This record gives sequence, C-alpha cells and structure tokens, in this order.
Amino acid sequence: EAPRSVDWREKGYVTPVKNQGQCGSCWAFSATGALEGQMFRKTGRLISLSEQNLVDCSGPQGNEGCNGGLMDYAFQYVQDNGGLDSEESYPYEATEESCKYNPKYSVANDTGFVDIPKQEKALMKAVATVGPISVAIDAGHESFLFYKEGIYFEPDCSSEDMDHGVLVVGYGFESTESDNNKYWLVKNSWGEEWGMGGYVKMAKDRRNHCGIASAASYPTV
Ligand SMILES: *[C@H](O)C(=O)[C@H](Cc1ccc(OC(C)(C)C)cc1)NC(=O)[C@H](Cc1ccccc1)NC(=O)OCc1ccccc1
Repeated sequence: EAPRSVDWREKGYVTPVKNQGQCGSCWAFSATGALEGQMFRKTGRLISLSEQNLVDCSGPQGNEGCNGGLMDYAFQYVQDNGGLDSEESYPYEATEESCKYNPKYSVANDTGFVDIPKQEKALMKAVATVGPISVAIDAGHESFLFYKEGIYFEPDCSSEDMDHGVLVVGYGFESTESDNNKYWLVKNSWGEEWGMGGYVKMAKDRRNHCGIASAASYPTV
C-alpha cells in the first residue's frame, strides 16, 4: 500500500519551520502544523496558526502552557472553542500570557481528532492519505540536539517514552542509504538552524524508532 515517497510541502500543505524558543510549547507547534495541513486540504488557503492562542487558552483541556501539553488536547481546544486565531493576529511571545482569543480572527476549526494505531504501517497510510500528521518522539538525546544531516538513528532511543511533539510531512528513502534506507520526513520547531533547515529524517520502518508511531494523531476538520 501507499506511494513510495510522500512530501506534503510540494503540494503546499506546510508552513515554514518556526522556532518555539525557550518555551515548552512543542505540542502547540505540532498541533498548529497538523491543523494548518487539514485547513489547507479543506479550503485551499495555507494560513499560519497561532501557537500562542493554544499556549494561553487550552488550559481547560489539560495543557500546561510553556510547561508541556498534548496535541489531542490542542485539537480538543479548537473544537471546544469554536475556533483558533491566526499567527499574525495572535503572534508568538514564547511565554504564558492571559488567554487573548478573539473569535473575530478565527481562521480555523475542527470537529475532534483521530488517534492513529501504534504501528508505522498505519502512520504511513495516514500520511499518504490525510496530510501532515502530529507525532511525538523521544528527542531526549545529545545526538538529536546536535543533529545536522542524514537519517537520524539513535540506538538508545525509546519507542514508549516520547517527550517532543513534531510533524510528519512525508516519507521517503535514501538512494544513498538503502539497507536501512527509509525515513520519515519530520518538521521540527527549533528554527531553521537546527538539523537540515529545521527538518530531520527519522529512521523509518526500524521497529518504530524513537516512538514516532506511538502517539500520532490529526484533527478532523
Ligand atoms: C516540547 O518542546 C517538549 O519537548 C516537551 C518536553 C520537553 C523536553 C525538552 C525540552 O527542551 C527544549 C527542546 C529546549 C525545548 C522542552 C520540553 N514535551 C511535551 O510538551 C510533551 C510531548 C508529547 C508526547 C506525546 C504527545 C504529545 C506531546 N507533552 C507532555 O509533556 O505531556 C505531559 C502532560 C502535560 C500536561 C498534562 C498531562 C500530561
């Protein structure tokens, strides 16, 4: 099943890499990334969404602002809230502020989310059919912090204890690397100076490396 390569950037699903700065807001960037993709699918307009709106306002859903949160809680907030503001109307400050949500500037919405079954084959299918997917990974490693090029593979990685929300925008394979040659194409939120222009190729089909298939979901819009 599924194409041998997918890349939602080339279809215009994906906003430029952003930078969460010194705020534990990775979950919000992964969520706005998944939502940006699904709104684009619906409407043909690609609009950067407000991570700050999610940071300040999705407390009721269970999120903890700059201290952490889950993508599904963010999707739940957008639903509960009846909308989400744009990045330009509600810009990123990288700290906890009073919730400033103004429905007058809502440019997005959803009707819940879908959690993907915990298998890479299932992630493959969802990426191929739906668009960018929110995923969490065990990013807690020097080798990840200082990642720059190639297919990321970390022997001590965990498939069960993930700590970092990112966005899978596709998958592929190295004509270079073809032995364990496949990778997920992953949009991170640490600015463009990290990894490959802010992106990382995570090892694909290596028995759920770093837990990339263990917490995948997307908003239904
Ligand atoms: C976000 O950037 C995260 O990475 C954060 C933990 C963390 C690790 C390392 C850093 O340092 C920098 C890289 C420099 C920023 C910062 C923060 N992770 C979360 O927010 C997690 C990850 C996750 C896992 C699975 C699904 C979604 C997201 N969410 C979280 O920590 O969950 C705990 C929780 C919070 C609130 C309520 C209930 C549970």
